[PDB]
Amino acid sequence: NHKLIEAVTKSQLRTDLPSFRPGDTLRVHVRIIEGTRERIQVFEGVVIKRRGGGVSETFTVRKISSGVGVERTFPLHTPKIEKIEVKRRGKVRRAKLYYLRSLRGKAARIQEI
Amino acid sequence: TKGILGRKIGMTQVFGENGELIPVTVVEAKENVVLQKKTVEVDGYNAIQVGFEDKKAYKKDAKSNKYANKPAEGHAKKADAAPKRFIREFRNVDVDAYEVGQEVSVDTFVAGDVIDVTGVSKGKGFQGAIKRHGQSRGPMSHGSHFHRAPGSVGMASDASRVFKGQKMPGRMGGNTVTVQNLEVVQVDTENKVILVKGNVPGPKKGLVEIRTSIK
Amino acid sequence: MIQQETRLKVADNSGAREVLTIKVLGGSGRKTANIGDVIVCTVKNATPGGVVKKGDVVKAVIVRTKSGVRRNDGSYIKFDENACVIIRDDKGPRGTRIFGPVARELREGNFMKIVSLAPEV
Amino acid sequence: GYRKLGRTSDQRKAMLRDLATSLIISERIETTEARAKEVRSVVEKLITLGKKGDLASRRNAAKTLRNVEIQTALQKLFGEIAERYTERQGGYTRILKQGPRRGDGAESVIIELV
Amino acid sequence: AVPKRRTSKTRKNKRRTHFKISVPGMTECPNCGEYKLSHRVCKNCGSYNG
RNA sequence: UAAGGAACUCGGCAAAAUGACCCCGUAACUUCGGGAGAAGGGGUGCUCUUUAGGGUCCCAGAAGAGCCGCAGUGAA
RNA sequence: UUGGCACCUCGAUGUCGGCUCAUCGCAUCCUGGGGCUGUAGUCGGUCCCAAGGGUUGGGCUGUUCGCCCAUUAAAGCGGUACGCGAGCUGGGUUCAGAACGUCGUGAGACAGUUCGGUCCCUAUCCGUCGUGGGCGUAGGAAAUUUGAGAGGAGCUGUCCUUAGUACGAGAGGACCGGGAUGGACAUACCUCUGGUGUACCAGUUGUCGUGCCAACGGCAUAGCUGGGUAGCUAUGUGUGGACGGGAUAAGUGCUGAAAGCAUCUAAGCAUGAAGCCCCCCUCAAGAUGAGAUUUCCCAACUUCGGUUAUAAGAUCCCUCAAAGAUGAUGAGGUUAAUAGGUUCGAGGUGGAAGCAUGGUGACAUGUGGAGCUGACGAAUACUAAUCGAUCGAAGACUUAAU
Repeated sequence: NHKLIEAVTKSQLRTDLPSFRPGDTLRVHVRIIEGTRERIQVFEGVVIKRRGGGVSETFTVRKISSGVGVERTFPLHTPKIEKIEVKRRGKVRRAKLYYLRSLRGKAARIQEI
Repeated sequence: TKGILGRKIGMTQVFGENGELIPVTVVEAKENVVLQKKTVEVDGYNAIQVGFEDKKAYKKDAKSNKYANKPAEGHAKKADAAPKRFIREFRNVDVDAYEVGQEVSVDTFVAGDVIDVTGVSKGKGFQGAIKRHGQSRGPMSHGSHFHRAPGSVGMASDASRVFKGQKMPGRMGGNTVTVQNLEVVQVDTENKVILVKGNVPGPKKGLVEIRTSIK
Repeated sequence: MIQQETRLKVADNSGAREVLTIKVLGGSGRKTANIGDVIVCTVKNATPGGVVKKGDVVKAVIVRTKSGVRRNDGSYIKFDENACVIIRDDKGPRGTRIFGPVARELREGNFMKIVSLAPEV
Repeated sequence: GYRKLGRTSDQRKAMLRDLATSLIISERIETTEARAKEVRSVVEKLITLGKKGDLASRRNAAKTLRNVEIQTALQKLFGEIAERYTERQGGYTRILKQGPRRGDGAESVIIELV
Repeated sequence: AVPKRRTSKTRKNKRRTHFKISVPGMTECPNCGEYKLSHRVCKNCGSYNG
């Protein structure tokens, strides 16, 4: 906080987003402009990290597509995420779940609250 | 438009109106006044002195620069102003400001998006040729005793000397650098700030000079 | 790529199974390629029942990458492995199948036949 | 770090625990200027623990003092040293310059509990 | 490397121009009467009184 | 130490990688001894239950149920 | 280049090639400007101007050379003790050992080959890269500036359109323009993606200690491991080489005679390059030719004719960081927020001690996203920047003008 950087970026903060913490399964509805046509692509995955800040806060989601792990990083207050949903909440000791980048099957499944 | 003086506050980011991400530098500009108006008859060039931040009044025993001395205190009072730190001269304007103080406000940069920013510091100590000039290190496969050393400084005998402009170690950084074609993102009254698109030279709490692009 | 010795894993139904990068095409001094970039490669592994046999120079496009690509919005995509696709003397592949998720934006009017056969884009 | 003192991280932390214990035991010690500017920030944070007075504060303060007898150095804290500054906020020490010393020319100061 | 040539006592005396020390920067203590170093305590019988 | 990986260079020099114990398993060749610790894989913490050993309190085991973390010859 | 001489050096001038780091020539490889063509167009040939920038990564070899693979707008040729060992390596060769082919009766030699093998130095003076102090610039000071001169930068591709048009039977396929996005290079920065983060958080192995259980501390590379704040950073994020003016080279000309015609030239008038001088960025009045503008201070004692201290101002000394070898330069010194602490936040970690409950037990659950927290934002004088001392002007003489 500087209080002069805030009040300059305070208008661009989005209050729509729900509260979530590293370890839970999340569904992000991203707007796509492929060519011309607006679509809503749904990315569903586990929240592996969440690095902090004000208007500059982010988070990354990890999903496995066709046997290949895909990690997608987003800014928290980007105007291209229509909505976010918390499909499940998982139990997890760490704040950055970077072990799951090397666990593949049923050793990479996170328990539930 | 007219140049302004400001302080670097920090970097941040906003979101452009179609969804873009824009790196931003926040530059506060407040207390800017026109202290002198140099003209061709009195001095050869035409320019305007502006005065940035506000210093405190004169004190009989002052052991720091916080308080104005008698010469400075007398130079501001001719414009009907308050002592000012960072006095600077802007050329390539059109002299329709007043040699008696008038506020130079951020609201004059609503018109004029592309600017250039002159900053006056970078700041690093004595540095080697790999850091200072981007040279290349020696190998470690063979038993090389050469790693971060400068290298050959000339030819043998026929030259019998080193040429002016050889690259060697010395104090690095701290110069004056201008970044050209930067773009104003948004101005802000009630905080007197300008959001410049990119990054300006200098450390935080440094002085920056914004003016309209010469290209 | 990153020193022209990179072993990439072909994501194609074309015989070749891994390739070694011989050259990053484009520019005189260019030293690294990313998603959407054309490379020259040589086949080090090939299935025993394929059409592109091991040991021959070919061309390819990068489809996945571990380092991934930033986007204008500030979002990023990173995959788990490097992967390429063997292309013809124009764009468009040499096998009839693509495997795994192709990069989201290999579409420019150029590689629409690769982003058409990919399981996910 | 905050400032190194010619000691490695381990020898420095030990020297600071030693100096802070000696200061709270005797209440005025003669040392070098550069170490008096470092014990300044380590003893004042112990009297804050002594002014809180919890049981978690005794145990979070026990891991920066040494086990010397007088009472123990942890019982003198939480007792007299913490009872006299119960309304004072900050500034629990004061350093006084004495001058250079023979053999090193190192500015020797006295530091005490205000 | 080794000096190629002997050094005059002109060159030596010039180069020792800035090799000196300065006066200790001292005041007079207004209790001891004697001299002291400013911002230090009175080394004579006395105190600081700052 | 990102991404790659010997591209460096005379030359993978130097460093990193393997390394303990208990189990499976193990090639061409051979002077029939060997090669061979070939190669290639699996296990390893603590708690509680039952349970033939051995020495004369000490030493060695089977199996089952469970707890935890990123990690179990958790360091050398 | 292979040589020829034998002029300097034998009280000693280290030999390749590469690495690192350059500088210069033009007999120009690319890009720019043109004349001729056996130049239809897209490509070419060959000559003339031109040195501003640029001029790749690997396989084989000690390789310089060379051949090959994949590119590139292009992969120029030369000089500088075949640049460069007080910068580095040392593979080769010119040490000693030992083996092969050949020559010698022999000790041993090469028309050759093969395995191996101690490369020194605390830089005086000139030179170069940074930084200060003395004096000067006819009173003493604070800031802001002009710019004589100096340095930097200077590269190029590919697509779309004009247009499938001009040209050509067709095949093919433009100049002159107009847009868009790259490669290499430079510079600034740390919001983003990453790196580090030895006085941040936690988990966990052996052993010793705080008398014991619980809780903590030392040592084992920071014992190790999973993350990580500020600062420093690239692979990350921004920008740049744009637009234009003057005089020209090769070339192209207009009027024009000497020479009634002709002729770009003798007089006169044009046009014409990535090159030359400006324009773009940085330095710069020790520029002894020492510049300019605004502001501030300016009486007492003498006959010294000069002196004095003090004024404006700046240092000593002390608290520091945006700065930094040190100093210097910046933020401050009680009429105060400069640092440390203390209160409150941001970010970091991940849910503490104690107690209660559920289990035989390892453990789990609750209070409480809790509690700890180096560098980051705000405020508060509580502690420390006390008292005080030093330096620093009275403005020379001529001449014109008023």
